[PDB]
Amino acid sequence: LGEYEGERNEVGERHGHGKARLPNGDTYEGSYEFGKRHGQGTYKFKNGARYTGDYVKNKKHGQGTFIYPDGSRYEGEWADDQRHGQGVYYYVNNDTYTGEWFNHQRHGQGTYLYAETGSKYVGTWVHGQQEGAAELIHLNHRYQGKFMNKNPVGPGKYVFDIGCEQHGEYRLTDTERGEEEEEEE
Amino acid sequence: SLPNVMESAYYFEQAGVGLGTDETYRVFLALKQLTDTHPIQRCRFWGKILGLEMNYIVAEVEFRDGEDPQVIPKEESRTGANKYVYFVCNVPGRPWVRLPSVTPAQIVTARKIKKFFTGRLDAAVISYPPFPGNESNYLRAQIARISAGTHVSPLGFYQFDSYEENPDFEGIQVIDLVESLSNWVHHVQYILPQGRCNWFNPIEQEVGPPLLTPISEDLGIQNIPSWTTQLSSNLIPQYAIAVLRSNLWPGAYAFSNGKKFENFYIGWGHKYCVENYTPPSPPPVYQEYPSGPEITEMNDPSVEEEQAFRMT
Amino acid sequence: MDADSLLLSLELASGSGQGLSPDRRASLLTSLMLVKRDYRFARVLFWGRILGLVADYYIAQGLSEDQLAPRKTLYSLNCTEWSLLPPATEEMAMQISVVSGRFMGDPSHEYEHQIKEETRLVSIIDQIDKAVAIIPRGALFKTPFGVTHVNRTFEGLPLSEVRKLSSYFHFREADFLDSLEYDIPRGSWSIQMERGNALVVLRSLLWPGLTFYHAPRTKNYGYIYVGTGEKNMDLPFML
Repeated sequence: LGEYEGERNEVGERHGHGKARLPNGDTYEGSYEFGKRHGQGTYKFKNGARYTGDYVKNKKHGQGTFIYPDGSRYEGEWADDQRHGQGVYYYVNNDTYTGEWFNHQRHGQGTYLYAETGSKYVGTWVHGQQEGAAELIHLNHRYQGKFMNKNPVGPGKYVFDIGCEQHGEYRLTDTERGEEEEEEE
Repeated sequence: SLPNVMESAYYFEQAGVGLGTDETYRVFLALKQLTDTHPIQRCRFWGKILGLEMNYIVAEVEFRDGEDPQVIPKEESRTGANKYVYFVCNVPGRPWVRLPSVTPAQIVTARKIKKFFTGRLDAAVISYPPFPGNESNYLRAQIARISAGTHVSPLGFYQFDSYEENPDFEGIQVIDLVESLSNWVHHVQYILPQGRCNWFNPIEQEVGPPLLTPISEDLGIQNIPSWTTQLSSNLIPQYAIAVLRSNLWPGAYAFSNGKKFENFYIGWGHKYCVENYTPPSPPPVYQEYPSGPEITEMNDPSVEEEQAFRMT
Repeated sequence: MDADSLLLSLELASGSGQGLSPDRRASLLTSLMLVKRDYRFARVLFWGRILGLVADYYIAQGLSEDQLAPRKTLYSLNCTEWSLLPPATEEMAMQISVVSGRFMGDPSHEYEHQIKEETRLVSIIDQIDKAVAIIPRGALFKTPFGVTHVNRTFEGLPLSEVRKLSSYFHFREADFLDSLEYDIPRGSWSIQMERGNALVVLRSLLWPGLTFYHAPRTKNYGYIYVGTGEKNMDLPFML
C-alpha cells in the first residue's frame, strides 16, 4: 500500500500539487490531475534515478530532464512515455548525443560527440544504429559518406582542411579503397 | 664511444644507401660533439628520418651506468622501448635535443595513423585519435617501432631479458645470409600490442616472440615477403656483402660480411601497407539504460485500491 | 638526371638516401653511353629505380630533339642490358588500377587481379612522368619552330623565388608550362635545402621516392625516382 500526503479533488482522485509515496519504493512530489500525473513534477525512484519534467496523462510528454543511476542523463523533449523529440543525452563517460528520438530509439538527425576523442558523428540515425547519410566530423577532417552498421558501407567523400576532396568507396566493411580521384575543394 | 661509422658509410655506398660521404662525415662530427657533451657509452648512428622542410637525424645513445580508462604506465629506467635514449639533430652543427621516453597504450595504441613529419619537434599531430603531446612523441614512437621491427643481427652474434656479445662466434658466410632468412635474428625486444616490450598485468597474459628469434618466423605482410635479400657486388661475388631490405618498413636495411654487422634506416618513418591507409574506426556508440521493469513509472493506486486499503 | 650528375654522386647528397652504388654508377655510365650510341637520342637520362622483391628495376629515358616529345623509356635488371619499353596508352593505364601490390621483379610475372608486369611498369612510369616530373623556370625554351629545346643560357634559379611555389614546371605537355602551385593537393611537395644554399631538394609526396636536386647558381637539374613504385592516396591523411 501507498500513502499520499497531498490534496485530492471532490471525487477522490489525486489532483493538484502533492507529495506521494509509491508502494514499491518510488515516490513523486509533483502535480496531479484526475488521478494521473500531469504537469511539472519530480519523480524519484528506488535508486538514485530522477525525472523532473512535464507529464501528460500519466505519461512523460514534455520538456524534462532524466537522470539514470549508471551515469547516463537525458535533457530534452519527451512524448508518450518514451524518448521523442529533440534532446541532449550524455552517456556514462561524457559521450554526448544531441539529436532526434522516435520511440526510445535514437532516430533522425543526431550529433554524437565522442568525448574521449573530440570527434563528431552527425547525420542520419536509424533505430539506435548508425545507418543513413553520415558526416563523421573530426578535428581537422571529416568523412562525408554512408554508414550501415557502425561502419561505412560504400562510396564516401573525404573533406580535409588543407583543401582536398578525397573520393573513395568502401569495398569491404573495414577496409577502404582510396580509388580514384582527389579533387580540390 | 664512437663506432666506426665512416667504414660503415662506405658499406652503405657499397649497398647504395646513405647521405653521401661528406654528409656521413658531418653526422660523425655531430656524433663526436654528442659524445663529448654527454657521458655516453655507445652513440651509434640509428639513421635519419625524412620530413617536409627539415629532416631528423637520430642517434642510438646509451648512457653509462649511473650517469644521466586504465592507463598502463611507463617503463622505469633503461628497459623495453626506453632502453636506448634517442637524440635528434636537424642539420649537423645545430645542437642535439633529447627525446622523451616511449609511453604505453595512450601513445602506442593511439599511434595507428599515417602522418608525415614536419621537421619540427613542437608540432601538433591532429589525427583520428588525439595523439598526446607534440610531434617529438610520435617521432619517438615511430623510432621505437622501427627499432623493434628493423634492428636485425646475424644468427650466433648474441647469446640468449638481455643479451651479450658472443666471443665464440666464428662468423657466417655472405651467401648463407641471402638464400635463407632464418640466419638473421632480431636485435631488440618486440613491441607488444599492449604498447610495451614487457607484459604488465592490469589486475590475459599475452606474449610475443622472445629476444633472439629468426626473422623468417616473423615474416610479413599478407602475400608479399618482408626482408628482401639482395647481393650487392653481384659482378664480383667473392667479396660481396648481403644487403637486407625490409618491405614492411621501406628504407630499412641490415648488412653482412657477417663477422660484424650494422643496422641503418632512412625513410619517412612509416610502415608499408599493401592496401591504402584505412583510418582507425571510431569506438562503438554507447547504448542507454535498457528500458525494462526497473526503469518504469507506476501508474499509482486509484480510488478502488484506496477503498480496498481503507477497510484493511 | 644526366650522366654528369651520375659522375658527381648527387643522389646521396640530395638526402633521399636510397641512392646508387658505384657498381650501378659505372654500369649506368657505360650502358647509357651505349643507349646514346644505339638509339639516336639527343639526351639520355637515368630516370631512376623501382623497388623490387626478387630483382631491382633500373629505368632510364631517352629524348628526341623536341624536349616535350613522348619519351622512349627503357628498363634493365643487371644494369647493362637495356631494353626498350613500349609506349603507354590510357587503356593500359586503367587496366593496372585493379592491381594493388609491390613491384616484384622478373618481368614475365603475371597478376591474378591476365595483367603483365611490364604493362604495370610502363603505366606506372607514365603516371609518375605525367604527375611529378619537374622542370625549373627557364630550363626549357619554347622555340617558334614548334619544338622545345634546352635553354643553354639558363642562369640558375635565384634564392628569392626558390620558395614560392611558382618556379617549377612539369616535364610534359601543358614560362609556357603548368606550375607547381596548381598541383592537387596543395603542399604535396617537400620543400628543402641542402647544406648552405648550394642545392635545392624537392621531394614528391604524391609519389614517395622522387627527389629533385637543383643548384641555384649553375645549370644543374634533374629528377630521380627511387622508391616503392606506388601512388599513395593516403597523402591527405599525412598532412
